[PDB]
Amino acid sequence: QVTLRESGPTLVKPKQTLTLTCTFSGFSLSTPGGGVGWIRQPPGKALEWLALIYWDDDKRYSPSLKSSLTITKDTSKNQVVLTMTNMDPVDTATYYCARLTAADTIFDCWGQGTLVTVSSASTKGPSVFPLAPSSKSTSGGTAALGCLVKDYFPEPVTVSWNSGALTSGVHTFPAVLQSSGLYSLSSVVTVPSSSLGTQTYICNVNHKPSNTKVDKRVEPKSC
Amino acid sequence: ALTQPASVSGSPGLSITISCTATSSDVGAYNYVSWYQQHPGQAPKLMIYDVSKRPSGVSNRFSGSKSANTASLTISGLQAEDEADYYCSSYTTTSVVFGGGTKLTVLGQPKAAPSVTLFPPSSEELQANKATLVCLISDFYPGAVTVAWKADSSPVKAGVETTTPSKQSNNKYAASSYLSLTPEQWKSHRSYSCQVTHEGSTV
Amino acid sequence: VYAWNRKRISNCVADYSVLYNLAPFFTFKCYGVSPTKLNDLCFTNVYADSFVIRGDEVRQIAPGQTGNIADYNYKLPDDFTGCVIAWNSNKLDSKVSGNYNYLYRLFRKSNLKPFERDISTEIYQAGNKPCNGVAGFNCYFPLRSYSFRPTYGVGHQPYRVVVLSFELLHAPATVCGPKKSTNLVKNKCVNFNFNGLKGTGVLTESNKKFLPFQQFGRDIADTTDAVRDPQTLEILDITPCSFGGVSVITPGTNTSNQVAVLYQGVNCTEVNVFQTR
Amino acid sequence: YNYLYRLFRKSNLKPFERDISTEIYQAGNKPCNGVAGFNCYFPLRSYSFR
Repeated sequence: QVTLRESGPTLVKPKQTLTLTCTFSGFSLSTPGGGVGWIRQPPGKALEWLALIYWDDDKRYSPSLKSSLTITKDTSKNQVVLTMTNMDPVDTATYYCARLTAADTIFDCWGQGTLVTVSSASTKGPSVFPLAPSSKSTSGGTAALGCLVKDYFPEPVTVSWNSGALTSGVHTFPAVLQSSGLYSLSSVVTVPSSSLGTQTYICNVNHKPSNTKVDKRVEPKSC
Repeated sequence: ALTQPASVSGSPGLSITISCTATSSDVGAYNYVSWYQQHPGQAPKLMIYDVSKRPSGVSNRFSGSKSANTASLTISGLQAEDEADYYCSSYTTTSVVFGGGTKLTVLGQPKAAPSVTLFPPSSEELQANKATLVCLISDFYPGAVTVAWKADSSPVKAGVETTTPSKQSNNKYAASSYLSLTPEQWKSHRSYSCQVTHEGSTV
Repeated sequence: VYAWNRKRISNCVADYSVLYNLAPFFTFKCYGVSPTKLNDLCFTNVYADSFVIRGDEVRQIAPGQTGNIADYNYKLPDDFTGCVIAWNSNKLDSKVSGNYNYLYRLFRKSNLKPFERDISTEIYQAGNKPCNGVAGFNCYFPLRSYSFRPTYGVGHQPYRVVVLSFELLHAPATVCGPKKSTNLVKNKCVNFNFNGLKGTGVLTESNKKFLPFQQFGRDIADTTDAVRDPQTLEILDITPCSFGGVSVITPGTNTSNQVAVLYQGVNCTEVNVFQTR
Repeated sequence: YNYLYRLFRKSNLKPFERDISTEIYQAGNKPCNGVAGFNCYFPLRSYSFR
């Protein structure tokens, strides 16, 4: 079916030109009445339309923002690219590109979302240190182990214990913003104490803005 | 623009309605209006467009109409997996408005208790002076908790407050505990017990 | 609007019933012979035109009307024996900030003559001044720009109008409507209408070999005896229904009233029983 | 509204057959009762007298 995926650098320098793309697959943009747009969703706010392109090279933009929003089509490779200038620390939001099939079906299929948090800070090196499931977590029911990835400004980062398998179990709760202006995740898995000492568990941090993937494990300690 | 109710409550089994008013409706005839659904942590998916019709893949529970100038979303048969934000969108004379938000809170669920899990820190960050003990708790329905991190002393939090709804599959509000343990004061702290207070059952 | 296309079709089967299962066509005002009895009617030269107009302007496509598009853009004569088809196209011909892909002529000196397409675009003229047409206020551009926005109700939305110019002139026709093809009833005297050839008889299976081009068949007495099935290429045989003369054998009224019946020309099957020569 | 005209009819018209039928026109493949359908209209065309 329709697969709308986004890409581009999530973290960039302020007051620059974004290059957020939207690779569409599963349909032809040359259909009469079709088109791909862009919708902004600030954290804790509502949706708002930014731009929209059509099948006849028509580029419709929002009446408020017309000096920065510049959309273009690359149907030759099926990759819609959006460029916006004058980046201010108010545009930090998860962008979505949805297909406009027709006038009645307003953005039926949407994308997945890419958060662009650019106000002042650059990338930060994540520190991966899994929490050892000692006798406290073992005797206290489920010995939930969780990697302590912290000290990172970019919010979007995925983790999965033993990627490929064990889809469930991991909590994956949103990070907490402390006074240091950084984030931290402590996603633990719900695997009980049945068989965890002789196996290997890596939460597979995927801090893509920092381009770092540290996979490491821990051993049961003694308090 | 388009205004929407902030908070809407509904008993499981009954039916509730939303209001997408005019609010200086430059839309004109208000022909096409689409309603979306966005769960916390996912992408907004279309539920009903052209309220006189419905798209494929949507059950008969979702329906809409527009008497004169206000579109209404009639959702019958409420369930636990329905607490999400809805947005009405139309075509204005120069843009595509998306309106405001509408949070649905379906009450009628037993008050769950939060389980305390104090994961001991591994002997890898203590040598680097990064004592970051965690008392991650979750699985509670109300959503108002207050951790009392204390090593037999004055209870303090110092960064535990995070306001994370975390409406996962079980529809239970989660939490996120993070301690500011001083790397030099880790030897003085015996065990740094963790106590969490919940709504109603404060003990 | 001013560049309405014309794709004339000829020598093909035209089944107008397919248009009924399409999008709702609430404009089927057949200004002609009959909208219902249309499939059983062959045409000679059918000219299919097309253009996109607004909603409140569809009533000007009828033969004889005033307005702006029926006098300078597309005018139909008061002899059009055909049908007009239009439907709401606001689902795919209406975009944000206006769809400027449809231009309609607004300023034209004289009234448009029957079946004329003004593809040229020259600036309108004026009084005692030779306006070339750069930015002159006194003069104006002949074509305008439609604003097809979804913010408009019924009347200002785009409507794709398509008409069919049925000439119906006395000439060898090329576009004939389709006809149903009922199942063949073999070995049972019925009526047949295989490619116009009418008659009655018992359709059976023949053994003669026709030529690839020979369709019908005849005998030494100028009578259709064999025709091939148009659907499946097979040689059939046409023998007429079982008829014959009847002769009553009466021994006299003064003697009795019982009578015998003789069916001359039958085998005691196509009707005590006794078969004679 | 005084002088009028009747539209097409399903059955044919024999000599001296007073056609006073004003019901729906052969619904058939689609229910045409009340709401008119394709090739089914009220057999009554009001003539104009300018």
